[PDB]
Amino acid sequence: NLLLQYGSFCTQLNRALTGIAVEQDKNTQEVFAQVKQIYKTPPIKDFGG
Amino acid sequence: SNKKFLPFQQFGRDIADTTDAVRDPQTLEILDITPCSFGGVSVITPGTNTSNQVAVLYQDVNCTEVNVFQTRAGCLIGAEHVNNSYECDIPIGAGICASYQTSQSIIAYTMSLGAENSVAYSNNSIAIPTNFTISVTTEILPVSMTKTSVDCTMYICGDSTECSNLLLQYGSFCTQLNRALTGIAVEQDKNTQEVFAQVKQIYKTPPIKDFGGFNFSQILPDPSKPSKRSFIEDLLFNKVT
Amino acid sequence: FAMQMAYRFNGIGVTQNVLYENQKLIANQFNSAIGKIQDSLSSTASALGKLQDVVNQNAQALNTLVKQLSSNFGAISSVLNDILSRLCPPEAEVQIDRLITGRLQSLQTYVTQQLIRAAEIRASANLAATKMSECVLGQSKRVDFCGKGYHLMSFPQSAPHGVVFLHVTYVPAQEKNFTTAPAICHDGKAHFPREGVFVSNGTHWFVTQRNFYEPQIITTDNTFVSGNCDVVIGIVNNTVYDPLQPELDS
Amino acid sequence: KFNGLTVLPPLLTDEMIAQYTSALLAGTITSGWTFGAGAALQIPFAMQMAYRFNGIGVTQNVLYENQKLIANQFNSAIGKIQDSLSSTASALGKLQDVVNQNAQALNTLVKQLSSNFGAISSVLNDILSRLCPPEAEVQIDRLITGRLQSLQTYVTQQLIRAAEIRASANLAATKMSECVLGQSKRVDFCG
Repeated sequence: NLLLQYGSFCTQLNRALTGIAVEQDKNTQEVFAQVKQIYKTPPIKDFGG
Repeated sequence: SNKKFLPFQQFGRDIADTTDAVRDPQTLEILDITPCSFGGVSVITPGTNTSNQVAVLYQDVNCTEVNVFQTRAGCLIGAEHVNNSYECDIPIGAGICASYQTSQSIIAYTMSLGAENSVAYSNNSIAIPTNFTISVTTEILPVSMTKTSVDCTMYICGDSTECSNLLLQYGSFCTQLNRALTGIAVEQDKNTQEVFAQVKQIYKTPPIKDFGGFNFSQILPDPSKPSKRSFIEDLLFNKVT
Repeated sequence: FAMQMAYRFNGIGVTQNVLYENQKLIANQFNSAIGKIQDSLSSTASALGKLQDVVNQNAQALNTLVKQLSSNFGAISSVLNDILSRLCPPEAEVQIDRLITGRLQSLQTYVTQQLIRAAEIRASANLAATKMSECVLGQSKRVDFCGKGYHLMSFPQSAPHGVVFLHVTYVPAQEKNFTTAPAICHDGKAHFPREGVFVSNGTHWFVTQRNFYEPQIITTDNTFVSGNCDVVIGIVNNTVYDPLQPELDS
Repeated sequence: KFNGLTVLPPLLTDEMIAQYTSALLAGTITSGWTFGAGAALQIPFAMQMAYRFNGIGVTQNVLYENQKLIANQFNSAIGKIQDSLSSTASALGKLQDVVNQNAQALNTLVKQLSSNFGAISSVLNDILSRLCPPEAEVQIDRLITGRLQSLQTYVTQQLIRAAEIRASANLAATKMSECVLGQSKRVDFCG
C-alpha cells in the first residue's frame, strides 16, 4: 500500500524489462532466420574432395 | 531438510538476508522455508477487434499448482494443442507460438521454421535461371524522434515560490536536464540533416518523362498538392498518427 | 535511363543484352511493381510499424511523466498548492521535500529513457544515412543490405519521422537443370571460361553467363587455355570452335 | 531467485537454432550464394570456389589445377579449429562475458535486499512485527526508497547493456547476410 503512493514506478520497470525481452527474440530472429526455407544436405557428400 | 545445524545455531539465512531454514523450538529438528508457489500470469489473447476469448499462460509452474497444455515456459490453460506447425503468430516461448484459428478457438503449436527443401545437388548439375523478375521491396527506417523539452522548474514546482526556493538547494539538477534534453534535440536536427541533405544541389526532373518506358509518376512529386509531395509520400503521411 | 540500367545490370554480372532485348518486359515488371506498393500501403496499416512505434513510445513516456504528478510520494497531497494553503512553513517544507524528491526522480528516469532511446534512433539514422549513400547514390554489392536479391537501385521517400526506401532488386525466377563441367579438352589443352560456365542441354555443350541462360557456341573468344587435361577433375571432351579458321579456310 | 527475479525462456530453442545453421549451411554448400538472392540453385562445389576465386581476382585455373591441395588445406584448417577449441577455454571470452555480466548484475541486485538503507533492519517482516504503524511507515519508506533506487539502477544497466548487444546483433546480422550468403569485398570485415 505504501508502494502505490509512488505511482507507476512499478508498471514501467515491467515495461522496460519487457521491451528488452522482446527484442532478445528479435535479435535471434534477425541473425539466424534470414533463409526463407529450410535446406538440407544431400546424402552423398562429394563436395569436390 | 538435511541442513545439519550446529546445536547453537537457530536460523539459516539466504543471500538476500531472508530466513531460509529455522529450527523448531519444541522438537529440535531443522525445517526448510520454501516460499509458496508463485509465478507470472500472462494472458495470451487475439485482439478484441476479433474476439473476447483468451488463454492464460502461468509462467514457470507445473500443471498441478493451479485444454490444459504444458510448455517449457509454464502451464498454458485455455489453448488447444495442435500437431500442425505454422508460422509464429503470438510468441509464447521455447518454440511454442499461439494463434486464433478455426468453431474457432485459440490453438498452441510448435512453430515451423519454413518449408523443407532438399536441393538436388550432384557433382555435375548446375541450375541456371532462364528468366527473372524485378521486385521492388520496401524498407522503412526511423530517422528522427520528437524534439521535446521539459521545463525542470515549472514541472516540479509549478508557479510556486516556496517550492522553487527548495529546488535551488539541490543545485544543478535542473540545469542539466535542460542540457540533456537539448543535446538530444540538437542531434534530431542532425539525423535528418545526415540522411536527406547529402546532395549538394537541388535537382529537378525534366518536363518530358521518357524514361525508357518506365513510369516514375507514382514517386515523383505532384505539383497539384499544396505541399509538393509524391503519391506514395501521401500514403505514408496518412498511415502514421 | 535505358542506358543507366545497362550499367546496373553490369554491376550484377548480367550482360546488358538482357536489358535491351527485354526493355518492354522490364518496364512492365517495374511499373506493376510500383503499383503493388500502393495496394500494400493503402490497405495494410501495419506496414509502418517501425515508425508508428517511434511515435507511440514517446507519447507513452510523456503520458507516464505527466501521470507522475498525481502521485503522493509519501506526502499528504499531490497538489502542491494544497500543501501551501493547508500547512505551516516549518511543517510544509517536510511535505514538499517529499514531492521534489519524488518528481525529480521521475525526470531523471524520463531523461535516461530519452538518452537511451535517442541512442537507438541515432544508430538507426546512421544506418539510414548509410543506406542513403551506398544504396541510392550508387549500387551496393552487399548482399541483403538493399532488399532481398541482386540490387539495382533505390528510391527514397520521406515519411513522418523517418525515411522509406524502395529497393529495386533483380531476382532470378525460372530455372532449368543443366549438366555442367568445369573444363574442356580440345587438343589436350584445357579451355576454361572467361566469364560464365559451361552447360549442356544434353547433346551439345555451350558456355553461358552465370545469371541468365544465354547459350553461346564455345569459341576461343569465350575460353582461355591453361595447362593440360591430366590435372582438372571433371574435364570433358568437346571441340572448341575457332573463328579464325574458316577465315583462312577461304 | 524466489524474489520475483524470473528468467524468461527464449522463443527459439537451441534445437531450432541448429536448424537455421543447417539451412544457412546446406545452402552455402550446395547452392552457392544464390539462396540469398532468389531460389537456391545447385552448382557443383568445385565450381562454386571457382566463382569465389574470381571474386578476389585469382583466375580459376588456380583452383582446378590445385583442387587436391586446397582440399587438404581446407580440411586440415577445420581440424585445427577443434584443437583451438577443445583446449583453450578463453576462446569464448566474448560470450562468457555476456553470461558473467548478467549473473553479476542479478547477484548484485539480490544482495541489495540485505542492506539497511538507514532503516533498523533489512527484513521487512521484522519491522512489521516489531513496530507500530505510525512508526513503521517511517522505516518502510526508507527501504522502498532504497530498493526502488536499486531497481532503477539495475534496469538502466540493462537498457544500456541490451543496447550493446543489439549493436552486436546488427553487426552479426550484417555478417550473416554479407559474408555467409555472399562474398564480401570489404577488407577485414570477414577475417
